[PDB]
Parts: sequence; C-alpha cells; structure tokens
Amino acid sequence: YATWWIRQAITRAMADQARTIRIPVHMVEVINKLGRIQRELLQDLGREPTPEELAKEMDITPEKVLEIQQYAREPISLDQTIGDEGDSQLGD
Amino acid sequence: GSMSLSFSDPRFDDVKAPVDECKDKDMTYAAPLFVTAEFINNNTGEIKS
Amino acid sequence: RMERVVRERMTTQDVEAITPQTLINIRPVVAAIKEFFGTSQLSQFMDQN
Amino acid sequence: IFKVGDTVVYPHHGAALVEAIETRTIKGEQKEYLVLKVAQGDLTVRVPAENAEYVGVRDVVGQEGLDKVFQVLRAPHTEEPTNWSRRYKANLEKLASGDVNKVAEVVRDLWRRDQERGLSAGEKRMLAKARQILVGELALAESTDDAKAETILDEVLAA
Repeated sequence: YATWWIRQAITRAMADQARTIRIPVHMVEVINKLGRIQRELLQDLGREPTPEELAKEMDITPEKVLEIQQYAREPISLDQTIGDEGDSQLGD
Repeated sequence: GSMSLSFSDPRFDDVKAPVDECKDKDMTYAAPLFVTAEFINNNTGEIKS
Repeated sequence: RMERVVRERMTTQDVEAITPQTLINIRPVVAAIKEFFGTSQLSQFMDQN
Repeated sequence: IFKVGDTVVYPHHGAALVEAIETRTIKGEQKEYLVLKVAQGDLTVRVPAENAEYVGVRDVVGQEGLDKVFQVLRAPHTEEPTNWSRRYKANLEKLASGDVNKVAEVVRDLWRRDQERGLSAGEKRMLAKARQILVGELALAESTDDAKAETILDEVLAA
C-alpha cells in the first residue's frame, strides 16, 4: 500500500519542483508522455519521428505538439561557455 | 546468471547522402551501423539473434 | 551507459517475452558520438586559410 | 512434431518457417536444434526439439479455433473491475500470456469500450498491438491475406 503513495508523492514533487519556469502538472504529464512516445519511436521505428506523426500517435493536433515542444525547453545559464568554452560568461 | 546478451559483426551500409549535398544541406556525413545482437537464455536455452 | 541500462532492464522485464530490440537502447551511444564530434576541444573546426 | 518446412506457430511472434533441423552441439552433446524464422521481426531463433513443447510452440488456429474466438468476441455480459488500473493490469497479463481466446477477449472488450468511452493513446496502443498480433494469427490461420483479415475482423466486431 505504501509504495503507491511514495511513487505518487515523488512524481508530484518532481513535476512541479524541478524546473526554473514552473510548468503545471498536467502539462508536465503531457510533456513526459510526448517524450516517452518519441523516445520509443526513435528506438523502434528508427526513423526520427516527424511532428505530425507524433501528433497522430498523440491523438492531438500538430500545433499543440509544437506548443508542447516549445514549452519543454529549459533555460541555460548565463555563466556557461563564451561560444564554445567557458572562457567568459555568456551574460557578457 | 540465467541469461546473457552478446554482440558480433559490426557492419555499415552505404552513406545516406554524398559529400557535397551533406555540406550544402547542413546534414552530417554519416553511415548507419548494423550490429548482430544475440540474446541467450541459460536455464531453458534459446538464442535471440 | 547503454550496458548499465540494458542490465537494469534485464531483471525488471519479464522472461520469455523479450528480444535485443526491446533491450538495446541506442540513444546514449548516439548521444555520446554527437557529444564527441560537437563541443569537444579535439573535434576542432577545420582551419582552411 | 516439428518437421522441416512446417509453418509452425510460436508465441508471441505468430507463425514462422523452419529452415533446417540443426545439429549444433554444446558440451559435446549434439542437441537437435531447429532454426525457425518469422517474417515480421526478421529474426532467427534456434530451439531444441526436446524442450520445444516447454516454450509452447503452438499450431495454427484451424476452424474450431476460429469459431471459438468468434464466440468469445461475440460473448455478451463481459464486465471489468471498476478501477481502471486493475482492468489494465489484468488484460496486460492476459495479453502477455498470449493465447488466442484471451487475446480475442481483450480486443473485443476494448473495442466495446472504445466504441463509446474511449481510451488513452497508450491504451489504444495496447489495443493496436493485440489487434496486430491477432490479425496476423487469423490471416495465417485462415491463410487469408492480412488486409482481408482486417476487413473480416471489422465485419465481425459489429455482429
């Protein structure tokens, strides 16, 4: 019985406390489902999944898929590579 | 120790695109890699090639 | 990395239903190759003056 | 039981052709391996003839099997546990077991659900997998041209 609650709480706290820009849990779930589906299609189909076919498997519209792919993008740091190496912070 | 996975015979196809088309269209000049994988079970005994 | 993944999933997955297609994950291998050829100090930009 | 040239049915990969009765030895014991290949996965499997019935390599559905899974697909009164998770794990075990009667029951149950309720894309995918293996099974059981097996299967679901 306890494993159920543990997994639920861990996945919830992962969902809404692991991004600098907080994405609510439903959009985290659809992002994770899209990522899993595209991963399994990359592993099985081999051919890289095109967005509209991902929509077909996803049973949603391609523009919703594009919006999901836009939302998933996470922020880089301003203190990383100049262009290639970390000589100067990117924020300069 | 009741099962095992093995690899053999790396093998390439032809390149999917020539050099100049690769340079023009920003696609990397690569070729697929094909490997013969074999799953073996110990207790009942099968090869999954 | 791929071997760690494959020997993780050897145990959790049910026996007599699997194949190397289901076991092998090629994403970390291609990720490693892509991370080597792009953004590495030895995969240098070709200098043609 | 499994001679050469036999279109023998192996779970879960459906029917398969045997190429030869291979005498590959291990530990100085010339076991009677048989090479069998399927058309979908493009894989070759060697199975010893002694424990060939242990793996449960079946034989194709004939006529009694066709009308039996027919009666199952048309069987009324089927109901499932209220919590969808119990239903999911039950019919997942039921497809993982892989017998034709239970795969038929799974596909007809989910079709009855899908007609009105609808299911998730994962649940549609579980259907699609069960439907694919079942239509392969039927199209090599009646030996009847996978597309025509799909059209007859869609004919029979409506009853």
